[PDB]
Amino acid sequence: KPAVELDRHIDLDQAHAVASGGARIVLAPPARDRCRASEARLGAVIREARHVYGLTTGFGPLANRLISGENVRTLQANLVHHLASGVGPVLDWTTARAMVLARLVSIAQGASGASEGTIARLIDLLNSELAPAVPSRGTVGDLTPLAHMVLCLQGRGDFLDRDGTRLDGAEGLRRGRLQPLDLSHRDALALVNGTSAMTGIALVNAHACRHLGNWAVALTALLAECLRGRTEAWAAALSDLRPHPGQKDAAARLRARVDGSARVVRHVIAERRLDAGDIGTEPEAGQDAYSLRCAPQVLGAGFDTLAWHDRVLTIELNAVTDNPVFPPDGSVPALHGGNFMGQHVALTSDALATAVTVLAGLAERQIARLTDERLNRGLPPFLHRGPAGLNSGFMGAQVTATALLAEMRATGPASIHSISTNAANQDVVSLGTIAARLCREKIDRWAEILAILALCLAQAAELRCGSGLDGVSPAGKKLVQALREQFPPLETDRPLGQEIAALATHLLQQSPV
Amino acid sequence: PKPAVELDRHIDLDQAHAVASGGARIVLAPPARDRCRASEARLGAVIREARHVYGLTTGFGPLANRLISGENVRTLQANLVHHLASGVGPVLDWTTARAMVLARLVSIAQGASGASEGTIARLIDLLNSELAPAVPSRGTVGDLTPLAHMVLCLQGRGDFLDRDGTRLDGAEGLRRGRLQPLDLSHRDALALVNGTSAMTGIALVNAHACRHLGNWAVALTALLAECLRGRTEAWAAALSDLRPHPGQKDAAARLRARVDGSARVVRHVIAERRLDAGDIGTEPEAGQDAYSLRCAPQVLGAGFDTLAWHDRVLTIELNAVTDNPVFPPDGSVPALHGGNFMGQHVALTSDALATAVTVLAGLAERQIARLTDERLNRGLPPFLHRGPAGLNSGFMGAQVTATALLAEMRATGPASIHSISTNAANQDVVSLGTIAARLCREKIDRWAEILAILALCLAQAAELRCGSGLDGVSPAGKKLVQALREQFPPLETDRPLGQEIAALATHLLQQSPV
Amino acid sequence: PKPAVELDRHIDLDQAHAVASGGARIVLAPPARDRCRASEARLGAVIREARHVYGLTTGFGPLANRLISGENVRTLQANLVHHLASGVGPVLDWTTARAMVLARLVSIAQGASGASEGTIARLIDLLNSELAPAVPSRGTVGDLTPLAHMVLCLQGRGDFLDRDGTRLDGAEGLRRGRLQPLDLSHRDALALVNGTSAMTGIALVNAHACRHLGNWAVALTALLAECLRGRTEAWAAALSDLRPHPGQKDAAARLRARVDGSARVVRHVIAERRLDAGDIGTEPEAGQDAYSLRCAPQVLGAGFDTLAWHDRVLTIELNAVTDNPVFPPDGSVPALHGGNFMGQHVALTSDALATAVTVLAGLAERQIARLTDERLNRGLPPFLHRGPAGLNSGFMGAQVTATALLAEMRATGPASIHSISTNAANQDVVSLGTIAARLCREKIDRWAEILAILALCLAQAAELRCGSGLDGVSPAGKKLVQALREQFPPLETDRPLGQEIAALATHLLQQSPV
Ligand SMILES: O=C(O)/C=C/c1ccc(O)cc1
Ligand SMILES: O=C(O)/C=C/c1ccc(O)cc1
Ligand SMILES: O=C(O)/C=C/c1ccc(O)cc1
Repeated sequence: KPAVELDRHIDLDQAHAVASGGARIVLAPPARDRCRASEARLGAVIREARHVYGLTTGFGPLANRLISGENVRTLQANLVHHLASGVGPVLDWTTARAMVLARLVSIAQGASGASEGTIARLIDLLNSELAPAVPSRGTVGDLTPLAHMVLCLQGRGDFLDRDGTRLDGAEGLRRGRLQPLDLSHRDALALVNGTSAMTGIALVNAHACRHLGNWAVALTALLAECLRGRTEAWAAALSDLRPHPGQKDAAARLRARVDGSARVVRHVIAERRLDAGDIGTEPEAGQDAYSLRCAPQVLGAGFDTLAWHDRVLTIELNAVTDNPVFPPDGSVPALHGGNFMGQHVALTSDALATAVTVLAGLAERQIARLTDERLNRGLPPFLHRGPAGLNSGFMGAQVTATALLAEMRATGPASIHSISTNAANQDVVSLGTIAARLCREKIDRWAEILAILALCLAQAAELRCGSGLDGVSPAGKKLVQALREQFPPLETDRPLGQEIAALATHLLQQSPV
Repeated sequence: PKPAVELDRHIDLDQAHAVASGGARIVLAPPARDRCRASEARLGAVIREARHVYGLTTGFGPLANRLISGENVRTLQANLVHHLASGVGPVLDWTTARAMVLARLVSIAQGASGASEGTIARLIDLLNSELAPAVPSRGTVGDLTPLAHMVLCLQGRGDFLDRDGTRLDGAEGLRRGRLQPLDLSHRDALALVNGTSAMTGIALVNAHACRHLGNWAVALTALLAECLRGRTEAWAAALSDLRPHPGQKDAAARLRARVDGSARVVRHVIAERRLDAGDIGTEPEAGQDAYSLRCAPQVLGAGFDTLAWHDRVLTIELNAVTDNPVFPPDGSVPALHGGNFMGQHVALTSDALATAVTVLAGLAERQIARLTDERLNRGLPPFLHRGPAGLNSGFMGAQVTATALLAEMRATGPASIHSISTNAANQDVVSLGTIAARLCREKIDRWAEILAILALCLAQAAELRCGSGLDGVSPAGKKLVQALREQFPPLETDRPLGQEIAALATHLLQQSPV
Repeated sequence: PKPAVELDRHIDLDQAHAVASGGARIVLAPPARDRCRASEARLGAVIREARHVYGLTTGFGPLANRLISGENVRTLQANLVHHLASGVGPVLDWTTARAMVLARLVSIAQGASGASEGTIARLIDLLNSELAPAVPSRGTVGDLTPLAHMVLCLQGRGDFLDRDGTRLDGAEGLRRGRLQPLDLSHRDALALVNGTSAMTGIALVNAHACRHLGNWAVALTALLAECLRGRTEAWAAALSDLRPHPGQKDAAARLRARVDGSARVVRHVIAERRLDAGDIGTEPEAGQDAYSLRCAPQVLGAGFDTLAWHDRVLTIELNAVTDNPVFPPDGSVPALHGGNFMGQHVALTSDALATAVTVLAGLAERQIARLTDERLNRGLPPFLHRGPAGLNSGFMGAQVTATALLAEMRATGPASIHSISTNAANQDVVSLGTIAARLCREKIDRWAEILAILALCLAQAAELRCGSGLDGVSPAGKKLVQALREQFPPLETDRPLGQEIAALATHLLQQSPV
């Protein structure tokens, strides 16, 4: 199993690898040294009785109640207690671990004061096959979910195995070989702080979107091979005229997908010189409908949105979103501010959510065109096999895709719903965790719509080019053959619900390569 | 000596707005003029050779399978403008309409549209005049309809707008502005009715307005701290470094600068204080401010980063060729057919910026709600009234009005998610970018009104807290209040504020506090 | 001989619109005049007895804890109107502003507001004039602000509007309308600045508009069936009886009536046909129409039931007393303090109606989308063009415009869910009913434009299918097309349709196809 050495910076791929259990995690010596130095600084702050939130004060508006050193253990224990008011389905295994990792990366910068033991508890969890069982709702953007995490790590909360099966606190510590979290150093705020939950949810969203984006491209390409699509619309020259990075990338990836294909139309229409005799109505127009012709532009805009989201998220993931914080340079004993305000993830998650809904709509319209006997240039209605009428093929699945898209559209941005709370102390809140969660739901819906499109295209390719897929590009052939290893052709109507669900799960974790 | 913007290949957003607003004249650089002349020649050849090209030898949309004889091209393109002129709704404002014209011009200047010298000159003339075409704001799915209306205007068959929004009939417009009627005899109509000009023009005006409102958001947040004994340590650079989002670092830096020299803010780092047994108890105030002050860098910062992304994308779009079909300058092929007119980029960025604006307007609204609350404003009069309490309510009405404006902003969401297959299913996916840009503009206008209310409240609060002399107020804060007081008197007794709010809002959208 | 509406206690929605639109004068019935005179006296007694009453012996909002001495009440109420005049945004249109005035009047007529005879006369005089107060549309969280602006107008300190929307200053309004300046010396200002008058006025105008648009939605659906050989069995009464929703039953019955006498629709019940062995195979067409025709009763019906609910609630609101405080006519107590001003009823019904309007607008848009599609319109020209195809595109632009208008409608959601605590947390929950009603109105306007496009398309389609003589077309269908053709010529060749769409839309909102 590969290992990710965490020093100061970790990229999104490395983060997902650790969160997903694909890689172990190790704290590099430099990071351990910085953290040990921060641990010492917290010790000094405490010995000096400096006025520091959480060390000598109550919480929120109650910070005006100063606390004596002898009562800090109780203080921080009750912090975790009152914050554990979360409700709703627990975060999935990968996401909960991504949250744990997000808190760890912040701590690794060396300004949180976390003790070596506390850090070890986070590392141990990530190297185990377990995840804390944390409720998904309750935060306005992430004290509540992190408090639940703390309780779990103390053996006072459930754990999740890779399959999602729940284990009680005691069993989790035993099975994962985890030691109970001990906060005797008064470093509880190093664990209950920042934007860890929304950041964890967001990095999982990022990974899923990369794979779905690859599928969106690969299916658009296969669509072209099933409907005699025109490749000139995907020409590099057009990209150069409207140089959006995401568009250029999309167009390039589309051209690569259909390289070697004999099923697409490559002629440049303007090369044709017309004669008087040609004047009249031709069978087909010289350009395709937008679901093919404008794929670079639509996909590209979505890709540029994801690029922005990922740039912002990379900074957030590697930042210290803690409050208070302890300056490594020792300029002041501690700083008090609001780096826990998750507005960055809130806004990027909302923007990505819109992009996902837009790209899902493209896929949905691609299915709608491919299955329409009036628009699919000669293919069977709904790509059925067997006697028509007696069989409807993908007619149900097509409507299901529309249903999934319509549902996605009903939910909008989470960020615009800030409500003054906490006795007006938190008079503005980010709702970033909700934003990231709403984006995740759309991503899941998009995966299902793409799954339906994938199943439709495997059938359409065979109906158009025969089981041998004559004229189909090497990439298209590889994709269909891969699908057919687990999903049989539709020779007669059958229930597709379970296959759609199974395929969607795959699309979210792997690309067509 | 009005400034001049020489257009060649690239033009930045500030230059673009200078031309659209009439602050600068525009000229086509010699290299651009030559590239355009070369493209003009290519179109001529394409037509002479009877090449199969959309709009030159074919119908439009799904009717493109209907080929057209060269003898009827004049009619073909004339009816294109005719059938597309189905727009409705209020006309785009003067600056925005001109921004659309500019956006089409910049695309043409790249030299791949085949536009004739006369056509280009007609666009430049409009931009150098004091006029703007009167074009309906609704009708496009993202921008043939508004552009077709523009064409009719430039032909004297449509109204024009003066800087005030007053309409002039076509003939009067060409006359007053010394504009020659647009002549499409060269069959270059597709150079004018194409691309994402409308949404791009609307968005470039949005970008400019947001820069100014962002500056007011920072300046007012700073003045708020001076009126509520705000703590500056939350805006420390060290915190920005720990969470290095560019927008946040900038917001914090600008906030610190605004209060530089102030004796009204609390600058002590609370952690420097060493506590002893006698300190253990309940203090009057907590050691940190409520989020509307403490988290300003993070909230404003996220908004600024969204605007930064919006502008990066918009800059590329403005300087791109969103035409279809296009005529490659290298001459590799007679023409290319694709979909560079799909405005998904402006659609998604406008929607993202709209959300950011709603979030920042919410911050300003909560700042007003805190400042005017006698239980939260640390000693200031309820609703900052003057005169006997009760008999006077001060800004009580204005405060509720700010909330009402914010609530309305929240009712409208992203435009992009509503794509609907249309044009006989040929345009099965559409961007709705023009709608997206327009919805963002509306929120920007509401944000300006909310900031205007906050500004008027702060001018009053500063005097109530520090005396008419503003003792202890920062140099920047003093200058801002003094400037406001030049046109907006103190509220000594209750009076209608509606007109003043609207007047100030107009100002905030065009100038920053300096 | 201008009709007259005599107000006593109850007025229906039609009478209300008749007065608001100036189609009828308004007179106060003898019993209403007496109830009001008695209430006026009760207000006098409350003041004489120094009863603890909001607005008479107290400040406003959270400032009500500040008690006021009788000698300062004139000033108290004057500043109330002053601080509340913080409205911004475009003014309410002539009819809607008058509807607001009427709403306040009807509440007062119940005799629990204490309004003096003069105050009542000022409202009546305004309604019987050709003017309306010029009132900003934004500023209320749900309607003190718009009503305060109304008060200023009636005192000659605010603008007025003529039927065309042209603005007149305060002096000119009082002069031209032959109105007396409003005098609040009786300390009855709270009888004018109170309740839900603005949202109720906006909503009642919405109700009238929806009735007409609904009639057009039915008429055009029927004409669509005559243009596409629609099957009438889907509109049979038997189906309505099996699923007894009132709105659906009514929709089906109105549809059948519209096509009565038509020889262009298919009336054969498919199940009557017995199939033989040689019938098995693929028929040209399916035995049932697409949903835009087959499910018209169900879709239109659900919208009609929503409007019915909206109207039932609105009727109660219009004829209710939404004031605070109130003076019990039964003399049980001097006054009651509560929250009848909370416009949650109009907020929720406006939001529900807005959704229904968007759904029905969607139906019309899809009907246009089907009718103009050569692959779906059963033999009609692509986009219903005349003249050579390609060279002409007909309604291709208008069809896209319809889609764009619908997409914009969808971007805005319910206003009610955005309640934000305001007024120093005193108004911790607000209705936003005024905003809700306004958002619904905008959707209604978009719906009218979409229906206008459909109407123009259908007139053309009817002539293309049945010839200029409309052979086989029902009497109702013929009347509608002929009526349209008196003002809107056929589209024999492509031409700008924007102005015609807008003109027709204006007509559809005020008159039904009869
Ligand atoms: O203002 C802060 O830094 C603290 C906020 C807070 C709000 C609710 C809690 O349950 C804990 C902390
Ligand atoms: O597919 C295209 O390139 C053309 C689309 C189009 C749609 C509606 C119009 O009115 C004109 C062009
Ligand atoms: O609570 C009330 O009845 C008064 C509310 C109110 C709020 C804002 C105003 O400007 C006037 C009255």
